[PDB]
Amino acid sequence: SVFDDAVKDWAEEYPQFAAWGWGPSVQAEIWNGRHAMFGWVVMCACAYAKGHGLIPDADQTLDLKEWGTLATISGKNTITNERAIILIANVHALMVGLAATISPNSFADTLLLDPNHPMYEWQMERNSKLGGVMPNLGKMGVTPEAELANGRMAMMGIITCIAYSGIQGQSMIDTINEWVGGAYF
Amino acid sequence: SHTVKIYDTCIGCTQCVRACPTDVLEMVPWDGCKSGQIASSPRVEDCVGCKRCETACPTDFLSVRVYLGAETTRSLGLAY
Amino acid sequence: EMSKSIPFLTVPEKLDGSMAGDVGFDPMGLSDIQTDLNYARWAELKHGRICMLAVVGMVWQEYGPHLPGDAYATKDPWEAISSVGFASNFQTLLAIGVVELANWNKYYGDGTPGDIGWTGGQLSKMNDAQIKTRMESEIVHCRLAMIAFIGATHQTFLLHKGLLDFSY
Amino acid sequence: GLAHGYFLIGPFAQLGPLRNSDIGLLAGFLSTIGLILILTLGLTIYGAA
Amino acid sequence: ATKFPKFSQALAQDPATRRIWYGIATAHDLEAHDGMTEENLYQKIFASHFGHLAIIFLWTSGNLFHVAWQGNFEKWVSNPLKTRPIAHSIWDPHFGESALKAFSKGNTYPVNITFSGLYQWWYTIGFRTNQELYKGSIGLLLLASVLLIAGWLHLQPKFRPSLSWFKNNESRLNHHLSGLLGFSSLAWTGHLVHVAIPASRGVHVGWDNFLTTPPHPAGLTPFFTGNWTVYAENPDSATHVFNTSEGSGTAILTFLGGFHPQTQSLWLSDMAHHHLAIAVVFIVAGHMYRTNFGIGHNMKEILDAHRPPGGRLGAGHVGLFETITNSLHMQLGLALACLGVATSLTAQHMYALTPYAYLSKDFTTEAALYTHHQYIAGFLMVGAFAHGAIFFVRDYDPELNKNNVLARMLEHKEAIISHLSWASLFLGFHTLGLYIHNDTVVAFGQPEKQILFEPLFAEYIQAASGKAVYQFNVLLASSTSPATAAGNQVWLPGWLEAINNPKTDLFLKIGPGDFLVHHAIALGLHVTALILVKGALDARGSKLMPDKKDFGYSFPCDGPGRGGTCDISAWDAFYLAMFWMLNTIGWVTFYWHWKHMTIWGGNPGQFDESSNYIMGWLRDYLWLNSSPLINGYNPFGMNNLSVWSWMFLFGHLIWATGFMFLISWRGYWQELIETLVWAHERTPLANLIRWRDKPVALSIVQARLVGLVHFSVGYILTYAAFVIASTSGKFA
Amino acid sequence: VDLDYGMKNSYVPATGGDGGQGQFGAQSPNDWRVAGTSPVGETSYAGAADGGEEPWFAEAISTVSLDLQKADETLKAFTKDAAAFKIEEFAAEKPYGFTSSDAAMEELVGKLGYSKFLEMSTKQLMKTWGT
Amino acid sequence: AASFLPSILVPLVGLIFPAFSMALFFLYVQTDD
Ligand code: CLA
Ligand code: CLA
Ligand code: CLA
Ligand code: CLA
Ligand code: CLA
Ligand code: CLA
Ligand SMILES: CC(=O)O[C@H]1CC(C)(C)C(=C=C/C(C)=C/C=C/C(C)=C/C=C/C=C(C)/C=C\C=C(/C)C(=O)C[C@@]23O[C@]2(C)C[C@@H](O)CC3(C)C)[C@](C)(O)C1
Ligand SMILES: CC(=O)O[C@H]1CC(C)(C)C(=C=C/C(C)=C/C=C\C(C)=C/C=C\C=C(C)\C=C\C=C(/C)C(=O)C[C@@]23O[C@]2(C)C[C@@H](O)CC3(C)C)[C@](C)(O)C1
Ligand SMILES: CC1=C(C#C/C(C)=C/C=C/C(C)=C/C=C/C=C(C)/C=C/C=C(C)/C=C/[C@@]23O[C@]2(C)C[C@@H](O)CC3(C)C)C(C)(C)C[C@H](O)C1
Ligand SMILES: CC1=C(/C=C/C(C)=C/C=C/C(C)=C/C=C/C=C(C)/C=C/C=C(C)/C=C/C2=C(C)CCCC2(C)C)C(C)(C)CCC1
Ligand SMILES: CC1=C(C/C=C(\C)CCC[C@H](C)CCC[C@H](C)CCCC(C)C)C(=O)c2ccccc2C1=O
Ligand code: SF4
Ligand code: SF4
Ligand code: SF4
Repeated sequence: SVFDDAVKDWAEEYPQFAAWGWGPSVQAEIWNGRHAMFGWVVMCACAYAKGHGLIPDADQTLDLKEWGTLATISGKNTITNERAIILIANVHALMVGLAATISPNSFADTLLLDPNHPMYEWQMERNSKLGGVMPNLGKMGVTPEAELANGRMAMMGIITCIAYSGIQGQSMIDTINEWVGGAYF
Repeated sequence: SHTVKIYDTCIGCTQCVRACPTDVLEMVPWDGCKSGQIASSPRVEDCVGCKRCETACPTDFLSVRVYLGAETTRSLGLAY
Repeated sequence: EMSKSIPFLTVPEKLDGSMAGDVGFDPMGLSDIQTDLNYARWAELKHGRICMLAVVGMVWQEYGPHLPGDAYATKDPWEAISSVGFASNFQTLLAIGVVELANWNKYYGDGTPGDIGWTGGQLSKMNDAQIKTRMESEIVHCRLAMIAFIGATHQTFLLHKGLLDFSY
Repeated sequence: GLAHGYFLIGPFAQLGPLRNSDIGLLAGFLSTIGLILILTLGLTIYGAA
Repeated sequence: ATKFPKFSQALAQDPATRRIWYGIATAHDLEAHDGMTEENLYQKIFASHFGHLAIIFLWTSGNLFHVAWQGNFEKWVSNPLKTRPIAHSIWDPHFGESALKAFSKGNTYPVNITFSGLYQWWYTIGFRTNQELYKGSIGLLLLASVLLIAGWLHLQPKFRPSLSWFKNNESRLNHHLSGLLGFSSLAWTGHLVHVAIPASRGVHVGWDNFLTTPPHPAGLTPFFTGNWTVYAENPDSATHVFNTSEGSGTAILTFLGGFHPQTQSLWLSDMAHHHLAIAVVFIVAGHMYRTNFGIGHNMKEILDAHRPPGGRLGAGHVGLFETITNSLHMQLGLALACLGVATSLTAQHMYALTPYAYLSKDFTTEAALYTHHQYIAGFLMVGAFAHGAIFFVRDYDPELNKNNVLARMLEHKEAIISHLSWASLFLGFHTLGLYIHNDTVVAFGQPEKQILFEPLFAEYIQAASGKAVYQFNVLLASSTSPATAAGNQVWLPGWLEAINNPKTDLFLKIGPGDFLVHHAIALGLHVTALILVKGALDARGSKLMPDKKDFGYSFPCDGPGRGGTCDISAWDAFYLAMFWMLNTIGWVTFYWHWKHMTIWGGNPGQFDESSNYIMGWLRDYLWLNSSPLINGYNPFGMNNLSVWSWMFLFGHLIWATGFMFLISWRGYWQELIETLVWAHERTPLANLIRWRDKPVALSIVQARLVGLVHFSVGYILTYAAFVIASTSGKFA
Repeated sequence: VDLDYGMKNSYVPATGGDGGQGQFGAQSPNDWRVAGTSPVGETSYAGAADGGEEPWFAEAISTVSLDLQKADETLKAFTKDAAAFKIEEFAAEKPYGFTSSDAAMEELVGKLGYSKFLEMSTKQLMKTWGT
Repeated sequence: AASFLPSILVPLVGLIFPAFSMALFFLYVQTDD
């Protein structure tokens, strides 16, 4: 409940991973939050396209001959163009992420805390002063603080969307449209 | 590494120390046998485990016993 | 030597009167193999506290003001689960889980069995003896509730009649 | 890396499962990227040890 | 240690690749780990057992889940004899369109047909809908989690059981016999009476109505009144159609004997009565040992007092109590042995007394189950003898067991080994000789000169239980026999029908051909036993190595001297016996399959005449029935048997690869590896990368193990494909 | 010479199944697990040999050798105790006009070298030192 | 949809999982605590 104790216990139980910043850490909170914030954009875009019929030739399945069995969902049934396109968009993004993970710059925030990276100290310091229950105002604008606050907000939204969708028995895309006011559809 | 032990049944034939490929055994003074000598294993850190020594012992049951154990570069005969 | 509750049996050693509710009752000797009775006391309290709420709730739901809305009206306590739905039930379960995992160390630790800090202002400004009296009251009520729960549930599924329906 | 990546796309593109497909070259590229990832994992692990 | 084998400094400080290989294979020998106390050992073992249990339950959960989510159970339930059961779906990105169609035959998606018999078992026990199967899977997942929690809990400081608790034999036996086996059986008869039997008669009893749907019309009144006969009245008619109320009865506990006419399986009512009786027996037996209540027997006293007055068995069983309680290896050996016998019995009795509905009509499944349990039985048997030997080398106290029944066994070891040898020789020479005689004469075109002995003794036993074909008028085959009179009004009516029905596997007809194969199986058991028994007795010492006990259960050798001492350790006996175990089990399985294959095909004569000589087995069994398998994929196409075809060849590869390790030894390989090291160190560019664990050749014992594993895996895989593809390809 | 240099290694004998450090130590003090080759103008194995223009074959450049002069010293140091025992016995047997152990050693080793001295019986020594 | 799960999990179980597991074992056996 004190939070700190639980984190400590995790580190003790899984020390090797904790060393790099894995697990319940500020680093993870920041990175996972950044991804969630970014995703919201992707999900909203998908909703807009679906509603405005932008995706080309959706509701059609890729050819099992042009493409391969890798495109099969069951037997000879294949993936629809829409899902394929959405995936390719995400793959564009993932590729950028992989490059950043494997080939970091000298002034970049590395995914994991590496003692041999020049930014190790700054990262360690930033994380050391970025923990709290309530968003720290007075540090508005482009600050590490603002980033974390917004990230937590985004992650919470994801959870809420899934839950609401289930309770109302609707797709997540529908809930998004609803919360926007039905603009997308 | 390996463990080599000598027992009281030794007769000081010196055959074992003359067969070791890595000079692990020596002949030391003793009074329990007519020959007045017994075998010792001062440098077992160089035993490769060949057991040539055992093959040379003339006693009913080997007076020199080699018990294979922990392995090191020397015991594994690795020139690389 | 001889149990107070059962006058014709020898009292197990661990039952020495230190803990509240120690009337020297352990006929089957389940206390010997245990290093201490702390974990067991935690469970006794937890089981009893849940049972207390259950008995009260069952009576209320059968004969009391229900929450506004359909699906929250079935008087039958057993049917209520399905009627209310998975969503409602899941949310309660998750909440209980959080509390349980948060106090995990307490349950498996060496502190006062049964104390998770929810003491209100009670059990304060009182001598140790008074504290023990309160604790004894709780354990007595816990045990009573547990016996009652068995009876209430069994009566419901055997006699198939309301709890407060007394007809012969 | 520049040297090894250029020659690896060939084998996949001309002899892979979807070689005769119109998207064969694209598939070949993806396959090469996959192999590069595997090799990169190896390099990372070697360094650590 | 500070390296991989934390439990062994010796291996940890090793500069070669052996450190990794050995650490993996010495991980579960907790007794030999650095700094192991007996208390810790027991505690860790107890926790490990919880984990194993969890794995078993997760496995069961998966089968239910996949059958429910991707199977055809409900359709099968509707038409059991015209639908092929589905195991799981297939999603292989390497498949070609043709394959997708072939494996999707009969369905709409690629699928694997199950030969495990789960459908029949579940159908018999009461399952009728997919939702029911789902609930079961979910429940087992939860139970698995609970077991994992227990493992952690009992390793915690305040919950670790004491060493004394682990050695309270009386309480455990009483509890296990009365509760684990006895009460569980009582619970099962409850299920059968409440859920299964009602379902067979068309009534649905589930968690929704079990408390309001009485299992029997009379109620529990007859039970407490003592009029138990009521529960056996009105048995299902012979015209009863399973899973429906037409011709149904009301009986819940009966002793009809025989098989349901339509399902060709044992009556459910009889099974319920069976488990009820077994329950009482076990519950009573669980009240024999003293457990803190005064009454009971003390095992030590019982063992000590049993010494034949004549002195023929020396001091008797004195001293065995301590030996068993203080040796986990002996305990394991005893357990594995008993379980091994049980597994064989399951295989033998399950094909004759079919327990599940419509299982007899599924030929492939029936074949798989038999071969499955028989092979498991062999492994379990060999392990028992192996741990028995480990016991002698590690836990045997010569002084405690002075003139004990166990010590005297090691005194006449030569007698036992020598006589077992003679038996093996006698059986071997004559069995092979007779087979070759029959082969030669037949080859020369004179089959009338074959030496064929009728299995009269076995035929007599069959007749004794009621078989009439052999014409031996004895016991139950005699109307005037006192035995017939006794059960003629009890269970014989039904039994005598099944035993004398040619379309059942109850006491199949035997002939001269069966005589020979049985004697071959005898050879296998005897020779396998010789190897294992010798290993155990000669594990603590021999004339060649009178000090073997000081080297251990497994050591490479003792040198090239004194004549050569290769394969002199006890572990090597296990190594050598494994091959014989596989051979004998192979013979047993081949016999069952061929006999049944001919019966199913409608030509029992082929086995009867061609089983007398060896060529028959090769040509009329292995060669003839391999045609479907080898044509799974051909230059003209493929079918659903392609996977089985490929596996058959795959097995041959692994088997042969094993030979490399078995025939080629270390010296050659070590020298070759040395050359490779030189190359890597001298080749530019690659020099940049270097190893941290010196590359060395596999050890002597390691190679033996690796080879045995390759040989074994290939052996099982190849036969598995044949037994399945051949049976399915021809009769399915 | 540090006669314990070899004994001072990272090896730790196990309880059961190990002969031990023996007489000269069981393992080298240095760890063999060093790196591989390096680019021109760089070094890898600590005190490694520069490969010059052929870094690929640097490991073939020897840097560890035996000085004949130094060889003499190691022979003397490692055999010091044996020499002591030998001379002591010679002294015990009433040496003719004996002086000092060390003095006797020098005289006896001046002749008969040192190796010969180590391989001679006290009787032979006394005969030799009769003068 | 659950039907898509076979095509989303099998790639992970048979490729990603085994790889990471093997990597971890290597790092574990090549480390000197
Ligand atoms: C063992 C405890 C227990 C459980 C499992 C349930 C379960 C249920 N109750 Mg119920 N109830 C209980 C005790 C319990 N009750 C008690 C003690 C009372 C009297 C105050 C009631 C009065 C009550 C009414 C009036 C109604 C229900 C109803 C229901 C059903 C829908 C849930 C709901 O609306 O609850 C409503 C819950 C409340 C009104 C208050 C619950 C009191 C809780 C237990 C106080 C304890 C809180 C705890 C100490 C702190 C949080 C714990 C942790 C998660 C943080 C559900 C089957 C509804 C129904 O009929 O469904 C068909 C309904 O209308 N209950
Ligand atoms: C706190 C526990 C408790 C309480 C208060 C009750 C109360 C009741 N039960 Mg019940 N029951 C319980 C536990 C309990 N039960 C348990 C554990 C089970 C088994 C699972 C049952 C099974 C059960 C059945 C099967 C039936 C009842 C019935 C009844 C009702 C009539 C009982 C009766 O005729 O007794 C009469 C008592 C006697 C004839 C004996 C005299 C009592 C002795 C001699 C001394 C009593 C004094 C003692 C201190 C009690 C005080 C405690 C109490 C006042 C709080 C009554 C409302 C019956 C009914 O119709 O209710 C609807 C009924 O059919 N119960
Ligand atoms: C060892 C023999 C062998 C060969 C040559 C092939 C060849 C092929 N297989 Mg096959 N396969 C084999 C064995 C083999 N297979 C076995 C044993 C199996 C069972 C597991 C399979 C299972 C299999 C499947 C399931 C599939 C294939 C596929 C393929 C094709 C894709 C090639 C590819 O992506 O490689 C990539 C190759 C590289 C990235 C490197 C190639 C090696 C380079 C060229 C060496 C260069 C050395 C150089 C000259 C040294 C000097 C340098 C100096 C001058 C500077 C290709 C025709 C696919 C296909 O479409 O089938 C047609 C496919 O889906 N194979
Ligand atoms: C309840 C059953 C049981 C239990 C608890 C044990 C427990 C034990 N046995 Mg035992 N054993 C058993 C059954 C059992 N055994 C059976 C049935 C046999 C007969 C085969 C044996 C034969 C046996 C021998 C011969 C030896 C043991 C030993 C041991 C001890 C160490 C085990 C070890 O180091 O493994 C560590 C872990 C492993 C070895 C991993 C196993 C990997 C296997 C071999 C390969 C897997 C198959 C393959 C990969 C499948 C891939 C195929 C695919 C391509 C399709 C341990 C006390 C050893 C000992 O010295 O004890 C004193 C020993 O020498 N046992
Ligand atoms: C085809 C393969 C084959 C055959 C035939 C044998 C045969 C034999 N093995 Mg064997 N074995 C084999 C493979 C084989 N092994 C393999 C692969 C392994 C590795 C695990 C082993 C491991 C093994 C062990 C560990 C042991 C044996 C033993 C035996 C003997 C058992 C006693 C017996 O059958 O006497 C009869 C033998 C035969 C029928 C075979 C020889 C037949 C020749 C041709 C003589 C035939 C005479 C004929 C009847 C006419 C005689 C009269 C004429 C002179 C006029 C027997 C000699 C046991 C042993 O030593 O015996 C006590 C034993 O302990 N084997
Ligand atoms: C369950 C495990 C699994 C799965 C899902 C696959 C899946 C596949 N294999 Mg395969 N394979 C496996 C196990 C598996 N394999 C094993 C165990 C072996 C050894 C016998 C092989 C040997 C094998 C060969 C020899 C070949 C394949 C090929 C293929 C591809 C043919 C379908 C296609 O469209 O190709 C067309 C290819 C594409 C459309 C490209 C897809 C995008 C790639 C796969 C992205 C990979 C990135 C990945 C995340 C990197 C891994 C990182 C690491 C940390 C794990 C397909 C992706 C063929 C191929 O083309 O390989 C790519 C081929 O030649 N496999
Ligand atoms: C659309 C709209 O706005 O209209 C609304 C109007 C209206 C009328 C309000 C509606 C409603 C009904 C609603 C919203 C109902 C919500 C109901 C809800 C939320 C009901 C229970 C939670 C249960 C708990 C917490 C139970 C037990 C908790 C227990 C029993 C514990 O023992 C906790 C425990 O800690 C103890 C105490 C001791 C610890 O040692 C051990 C543990 C940790 C186990 C409608 C109709 O639906 C919609
Ligand atoms: C090595 C070994 O296994 O030894 C074990 C064996 C075994 C059996 C387990 C042991 C036990 C326990 C005991 C005491 C076993 C003895 C006997 C047993 C088995 C059980 C007891 C009493 C049954 C009674 C009193 C009958 C009630 C029956 C009655 C009251 C009735 O007849 C009702 C009925 O009459 C009406 C009213 C009208 C009739 O029209 C219908 C009938 C006739 C049915 C042992 C001896 O301790 C040790
Ligand atoms: C029980 C317990 C406790 C607790 C607790 C609690 C409440 C734990 C709960 C933790 C919780 C609930 C953590 C949520 C995470 C959500 C995440 C990470 C979302 C990631 C989302 C990402 C990375 C977004 C990805 C995508 O953008 C990508 C990738 C592609 C786009 O196409 C689409 C989207 C946008 C989806 C105590 C009380 C605190 C202490 C006690 O001791 C132990
Ligand atoms: C090594 C060793 C070991 C092991 C052993 C073993 C493994 C054994 C086995 C054994 C066995 C495996 C046995 C078997 C047996 C069998 C039997 C004993 C049978 C019998 C039979 C009878 C008795 C009869 C029956 C019948 C009846 C009932 C009636 C009529 C008919 C008839 C036939 C059927 C141990 C660990 C202990 C330790 C020590 C050493
Ligand atoms: C081929 C052969 C070898 C050599 C076989 C070897 C060296 C096997 C090498 C390949 C196996 C598959 C190990 C390769 C492991 C990989 C390098 C990955 C290891 C990763 C670690 C973390 C485990 C022997 O050492 C040997 C010894 C005694 C009798 C017969 C033989 C024999 O026949
Ligand atoms: S085993 Fe070999 S190295 Fe060791 S003492 Fe004997 S002969 Fe010498
Ligand atoms: S060979 Fe045997 S008897 Fe001869 S000296 Fe050596 S140990 Fe003694
Ligand atoms: S294992 Fe090696 S040393 Fe031992 S007897 Fe065989 S060949 Fe000789």
